[PDB]
Amino acid sequence: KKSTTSWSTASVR
Amino acid sequence: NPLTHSTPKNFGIGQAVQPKRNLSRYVKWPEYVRVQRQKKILSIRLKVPPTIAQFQYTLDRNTAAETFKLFNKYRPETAAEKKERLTKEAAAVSPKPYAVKYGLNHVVALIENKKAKLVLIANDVDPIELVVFLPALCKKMGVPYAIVKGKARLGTLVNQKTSAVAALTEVRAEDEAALAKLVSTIDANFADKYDEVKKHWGGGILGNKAQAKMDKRAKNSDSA
Amino acid sequence: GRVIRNQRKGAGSIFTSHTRLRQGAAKLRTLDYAERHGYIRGIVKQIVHDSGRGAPLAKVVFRDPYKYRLREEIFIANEGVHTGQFIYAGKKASLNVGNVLPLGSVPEGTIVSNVEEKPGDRGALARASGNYVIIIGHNPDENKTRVRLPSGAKKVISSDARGVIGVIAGGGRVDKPLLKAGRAFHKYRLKRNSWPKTRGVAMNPVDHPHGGG
Amino acid sequence: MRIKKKNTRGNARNFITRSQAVRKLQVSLADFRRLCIFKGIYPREPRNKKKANKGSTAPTTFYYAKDIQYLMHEPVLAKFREHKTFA
Amino acid sequence: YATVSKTHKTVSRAYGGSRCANCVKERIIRAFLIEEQKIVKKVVKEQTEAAK
RNA sequence: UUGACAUUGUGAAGAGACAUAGUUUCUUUACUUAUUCAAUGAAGCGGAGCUGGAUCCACGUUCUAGCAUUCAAGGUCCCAUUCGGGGCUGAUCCGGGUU
RNA sequence: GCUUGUGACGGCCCGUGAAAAUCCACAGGAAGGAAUAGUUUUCAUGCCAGGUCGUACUGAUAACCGCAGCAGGUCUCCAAG
RNA sequence: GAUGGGGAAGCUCCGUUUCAAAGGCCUGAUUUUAUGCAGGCCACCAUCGAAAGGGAAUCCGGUUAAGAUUCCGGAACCUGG
Ligand SMILES: [Mg+2]
Ligand SMILES: [Mg+2]
Ligand SMILES: [Mg+2]
Ligand SMILES: [Mg+2]
Ligand SMILES: [Mg+2]
Ligand SMILES: [Mg+2]
Ligand SMILES: [Mg+2]
Ligand SMILES: [Mg+2]
Ligand SMILES: [Mg+2]
Ligand SMILES: [Mg+2]
Repeated sequence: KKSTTSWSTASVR
Repeated sequence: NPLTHSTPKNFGIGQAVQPKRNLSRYVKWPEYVRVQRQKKILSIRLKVPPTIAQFQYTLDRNTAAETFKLFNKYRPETAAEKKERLTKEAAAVSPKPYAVKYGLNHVVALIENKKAKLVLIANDVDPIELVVFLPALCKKMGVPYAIVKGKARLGTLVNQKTSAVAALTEVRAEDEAALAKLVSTIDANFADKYDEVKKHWGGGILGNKAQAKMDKRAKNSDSA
Repeated sequence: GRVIRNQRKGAGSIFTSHTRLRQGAAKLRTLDYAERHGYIRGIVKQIVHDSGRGAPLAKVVFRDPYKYRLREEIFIANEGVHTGQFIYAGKKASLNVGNVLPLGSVPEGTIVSNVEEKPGDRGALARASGNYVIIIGHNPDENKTRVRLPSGAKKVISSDARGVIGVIAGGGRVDKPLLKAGRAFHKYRLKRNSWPKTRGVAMNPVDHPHGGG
Repeated sequence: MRIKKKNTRGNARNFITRSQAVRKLQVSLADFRRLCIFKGIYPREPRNKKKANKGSTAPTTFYYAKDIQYLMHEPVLAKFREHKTFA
Repeated sequence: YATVSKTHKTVSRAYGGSRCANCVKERIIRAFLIEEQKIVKKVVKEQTEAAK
C-alpha cells in the first residue's frame, strides 16, 4: 500500500 | 473605409518608443560561443606558418565527390555482417577482403612501407600535430595524397564518428582504371595547382573596421 | 611604534562615510544614442537637500527610449534651476542653464559644471557648491577641449565629454562663521568620523612622532 | 497562521490551462491532444472564470489538474518518447 | 482599504482618487491647448518648407 | 625610484654585413592580434547609399509641471471571406568587432 | 487646574531629521457579457476553517550581577488631597 | 554571508550582483511531407539580521489555592476559500 520509491503510481483513477 | 485612419509613428529621437529590431549583432553570447568565435577570428588574423596554412587548400567539390564515390564502394565490413561471415566459416570448417585502410598509425606504417596507393587526410584535425607531418611524409615516400574537408566524412567512410586519415592500398580489377584516373585527376587539380601557394604564409587578413580605416587613410593620403 | 590614526583610517571600520540619509549618487545620464546624436527632454520634479552635501540636488524625469516607463535621474542643481523646468540633454541641446551638452558644442568662455573627466563617467569636475569650469579653448584636429578648473589648473579633455550649463547652486556657504563646536559636530555627524582633531604635539611620543617634549 | 495569498486555492488550483498542462507534461501540443483523446481527458468550465484565470476574461481551455496529474502516469507517453529516440 | 467598498476610495471623475479636481482641470486644459498648438506648428512648418 | 631579461606580435622608410640576386642587426614611423583600463539594458558601431535636401545635415522632438505601452495604424499583394489569416513596406543595404 | 492625545501654526539648522514587506487607487482596454433572458461575489445575507512555540512568579536593602538573604549596580509605564 | 569566479602550500580569503547558458509566462490544425515542438514575451539575483522600528483582526462580566485580553457566558472582528 505504501510507497517504496519517491515516484509512484499505485493505480487509482 | 471611413472607420480606419492612418496614424504614422515617429520613431525619431525623443519620440514614440522604439520598435523591436534585430539585435543579433549585440547579443551577449555564452562564453563558449564567444571563445570559439574569437578563436576562429584569431586564427584568421594571425600570420599562419606554411606547414599549417597548407591545410586550407583541399580538394574541390567535383573531385572530392568522385573520390568519395570510389571509396564508398570499399567501405569496410560492419559488425552485423562480420557475424554472418564468421558463421559461414564455422559451417565450412571466404574470399580475400577489399577495404579502406584507416587508423593513423596503421596508415603511416603503410606509407612508410610504400603500400598505400592513395591517402586522404582530413583538414580539421585537433591537435593538428597528428597530421601536420603527413603531406611531407607522403611526398618523400612518393605516395599520392589529398587533403579533404571532414573528419566526419572520413568517419562515414570507415563506419566511425571521425577519422583523421583514410587510405586505399588494394583495389579490385573493375576499379583499378578508376583509381588511376582519380590519382591523375588529383595530381592535376591538387598537387600541381597548389604546389607554389602552399609555400606561403597565410592569414594576413585585417578586420572589417580596421580595413575600412586603412582604406580611408589611404584615400586621404593619395587624394585631398 | 604604535599605529597613528593616519594609518588606522585605511582599515575602514569607524572611518566609513555616514550614508543613511543620502538621496543617491549624483550622476548624469548614461551616454546613450539619444544624447550622442540628438537630445532628450526631462522635467525637474523637485529640488531637495542632500545630507552631507552643501549643494542641493534635482530630481529629473526622462522617458525611457526603448520601453514605456519613466527614468529618474539625480543631478546636482545649478543656480536658477526651478521645479517644473524642462531640461535638455544631448548633442543638439540649446545653450541654456541646466542643459547637458558636449564640451565641443559650446563656445569659448562658456561656464559649465559637473564636467565629465572622460566621456561616460557621468560627471567628475566642479561639483561642490559655487564651483564651475571655464571653457578656455578648442582643438578640433585632436578633438580636444582646454578648460580651466576651480583650483586654477588647466586641463585638456575630450570634446565628447559632457557638462551642465551654469554654476553649482549653494554658493557662499563657507563665508559664514560656524561659531560653535556644536555646529561643527552636526556638520561632521552627517559626513564622517574625522572630528574633533587632537594635535600630534599634544600626544605622547608613542602615539605620534610629533609628540613629546 | 500568516495571511494566505490569493489566486492559490479554490478555482485557481482546481483548473489548469492547456499551455500549463503541456508545459507540465513536457510534451508537444499534438502529443498532448492525442493523449487526452486516448485517456478521455475533456475540457471543463469553471463557474468563476476570472477566479480561475486571475481576472482575465480571455477565452481559455481548462482541464482538471488532478486529471492532468493522473495523465502523467501513462506508459503511452514513455512509448512516445521511445519513438522520438528511435526516429 | 481592502475591506471597504470602491465608493469610499474614489470620486466620480477622471483620475478620481489619485488626482484632485483642479489638477485634473489644468491637465485637461494643457492637453487641449498643446494639441491645438501642435496642429498650428505642423501647418506653419509644412507651409514654410514649400515657401523656402 | 632606476636598469636588464621574459611575456612580445605585423608593416613601411632610412642605414649595416654573404662580394650589386634579399638572410638577419640599428634607428624612425605606423598597425592590431597579445596585454591593460572603463561602461552597458552588451540598442543603434563602421562603411556604403545613382537614399534626399543644402563638404554638411537629418528639414521626424524647444512658449506650457498634459499624453505617448497590447506583433502599429495605413498602403499594397495573396487567401476562399468567416469571428479573419499570411507577405513586402511602414522602419534602405552590407560587415567575420557590444561600445 | 494636572496628565495625556490631537489640530492649525510659528522658530531653528553649512543638522532639513530610515528602509522594506504590504494595501489601495488611477491611466489603459487584451477581452467577456442581455431579450425572453443575461451580467455584477469592491451591496447585504448565508456556509467552512484558522497549525507550531512562549504564557506561573520575582524584577530586587532576600528570587538578576557583585564567591552571600552584600547599605553597591541594573531599562521602562500609571500616579490622589 | 553562500553561489558564479578569482587568490592561497593549506587551514581558508575576497566579493554580494558581478565576470554566469543563474527562469518564468503566452499562443498554436504554424498550409500541414503525414508517429520527432513551432512562433513569441519579460527580465536581476541566495540566505540571515529588531519579543522597544514596520505590521490583518477582541471586548466586557464572571471564575482559581495558584491561570487569564488565552478558561466560562455573552457580544464582535480579520484572513482565505
Ligand atoms: Mg601628555
Ligand atoms: Mg502572568
Ligand atoms: Mg508579575
Ligand atoms: Mg546571584
Ligand atoms: Mg560569578
Ligand atoms: Mg565571505
Ligand atoms: Mg528575518
Ligand atoms: Mg514591534
Ligand atoms: Mg497572576
Ligand atoms: Mg470565549
